[PDB]
Amino acid sequence: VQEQDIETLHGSVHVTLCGTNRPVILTYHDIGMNHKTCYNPLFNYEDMQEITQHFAVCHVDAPGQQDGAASFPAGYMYPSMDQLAEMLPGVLQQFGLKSIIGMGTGAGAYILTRFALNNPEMVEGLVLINVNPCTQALPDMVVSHLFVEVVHTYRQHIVNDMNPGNLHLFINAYNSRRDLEIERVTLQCPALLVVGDSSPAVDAVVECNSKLDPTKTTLLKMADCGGLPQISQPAKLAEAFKYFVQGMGYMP
Amino acid sequence: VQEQDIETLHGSVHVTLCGTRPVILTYHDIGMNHKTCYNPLFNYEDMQEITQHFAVCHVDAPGQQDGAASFPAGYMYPSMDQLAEMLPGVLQQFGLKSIIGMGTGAGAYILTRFALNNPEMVEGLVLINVNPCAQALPDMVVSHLFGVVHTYRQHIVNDMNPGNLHLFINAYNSRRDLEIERPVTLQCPALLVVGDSSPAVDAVVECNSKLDPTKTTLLKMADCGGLPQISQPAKLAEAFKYFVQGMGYMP
Ligand SMILES: [Cl-]
Repeated sequence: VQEQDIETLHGSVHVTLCGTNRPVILTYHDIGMNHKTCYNPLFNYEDMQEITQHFAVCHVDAPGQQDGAASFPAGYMYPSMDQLAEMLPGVLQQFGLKSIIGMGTGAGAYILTRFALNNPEMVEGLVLINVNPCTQALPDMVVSHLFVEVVHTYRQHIVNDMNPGNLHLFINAYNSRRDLEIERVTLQCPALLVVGDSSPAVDAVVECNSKLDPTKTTLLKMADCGGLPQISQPAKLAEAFKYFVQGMGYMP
Repeated sequence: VQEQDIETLHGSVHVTLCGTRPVILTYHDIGMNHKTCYNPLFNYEDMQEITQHFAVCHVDAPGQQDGAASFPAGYMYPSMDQLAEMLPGVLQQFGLKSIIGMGTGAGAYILTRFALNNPEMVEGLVLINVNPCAQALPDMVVSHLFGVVHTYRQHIVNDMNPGNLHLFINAYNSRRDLEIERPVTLQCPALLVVGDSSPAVDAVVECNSKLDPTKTTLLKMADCGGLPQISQPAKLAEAFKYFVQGMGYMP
């Protein structure tokens, strides 16, 4: 495994390359998490080792969200959702990549989608989780946005290992985002839309599917999830990823 | 004057820093470069005062600068959107914070897309013959901005690369609609300039209908049938004077 900081258009982004003619899997997490909180559980599951063995994986920590990140200056003009997507091309450029298979959650899904829409030749397909195309302690907000031994473990990592000021900026940015202007101008690659039943973001994920092409977009509403697919049922999701990548011309 | 190549997100862009608080960033139209498109304005006499007080940065789109090597065959030329993602890197190279943009046809579209993505880096935009929607080389160019000219026709042939120009033009025509509606719209003052009896009067007005009028002003030049900077640069040099004043700078 190797980690690095990539100087991009709008500051640095921490990345974690970890894996083996095949696109690279680029992940972008949600607000309130980093790549360890959001994907390390998923990508260490057994039904994913095969992907990990056949594919290269690149985990992107949004600006200031990596473990033990220094606070940005006061008044920092934090990159908007659009500005966060313009940073992705530089990632590929740093490793001589040509295309990636993106996987995003909450804010990551929005960013990756905006990045596919700007540079569609660099994206083979997107896995979008809980995407939304539109006086509380921070650990309370985070838990209340995406929702047990899990809840406390996430509140516990948010506090000790992450920076409160940086997280505020990132969250304040995602909420001032604009609508993806998409019409069934739309995605030019296959999409995998994943949400759980009785989950906070079902209507939002369904609204995004209504504006996408059904020929190459598939919806998957897991029954016993109601929150984050990689938390509730990562196993069922690890196979969902298998079937999506296969259809494009790649081997799990 | 000093010129440089700026390595950006999507390859290099040639720039020409030349001047002396915001910086004036210029972007040309299809069929031109900064010499064909802005040198008339910025060497005009009624503009010297601006030239004296401001720093100017002229951007030549990839492959449009004088004597540019041909891109490889099959080159995926940056789209209009990808051409806007390149501008932040320009400011980043010279420690800039905001600029006053001036664009023409394709330049106006690019800068507008750049202001919409990074509105804190633009104090105001001068958009000329902007369109927010979608044969020998010199003839193609002339029919886009007119409906003596020979000075432009000869420069297309002798001084610039024909293949690069094709790619640039092929991109401008595959552009999409700007996500703008008068109340998601521009968050800075805009100066929309088009001539009377000009190919892009209806299009330039369509852009103003989607902009905020409190800070947007439209300008229909009376006897301008092509490029405002060619026909009546004086009328435009005074329009530019007043635009910068209203923002808090003393041209
Ligand atoms: Cl007006």
